Amino acid sequence: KVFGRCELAAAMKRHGLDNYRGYSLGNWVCAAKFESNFNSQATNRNTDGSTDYGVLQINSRWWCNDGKTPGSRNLCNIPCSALLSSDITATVNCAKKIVSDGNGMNAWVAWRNRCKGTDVQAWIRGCRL
Repeated sequence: KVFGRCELAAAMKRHGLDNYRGYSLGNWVCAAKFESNFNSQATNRNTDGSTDYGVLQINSRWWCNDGKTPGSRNLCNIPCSALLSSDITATVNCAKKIVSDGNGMNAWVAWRNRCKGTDVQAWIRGCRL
């Protein structure tokens, strides 16, 4: 499903991403735009045989099990297919796990390049929230 900007922001808000760990809602929406263009079915195969899934392009090498990635790690304890749903529950629970573990949102390179240090309030402009 291709979410609309405000629709995804409202869904992420309902799931408690608003200022989770000090990362405002706009940071999350900005990240999703540049990672998947708000497309929940987005998948990106990598040379290492890993695939990035969903709105936040969560990698199968360490975060979810897709049955075809070397290493067999699944830190979020979910099948990668759960990240392709129009229901963002699993994506949010997993992203909260990622952001708590390493260099915050720096885990998303798209976020680092186009979001970090910029006025992200603009991402939730005109949204009822």
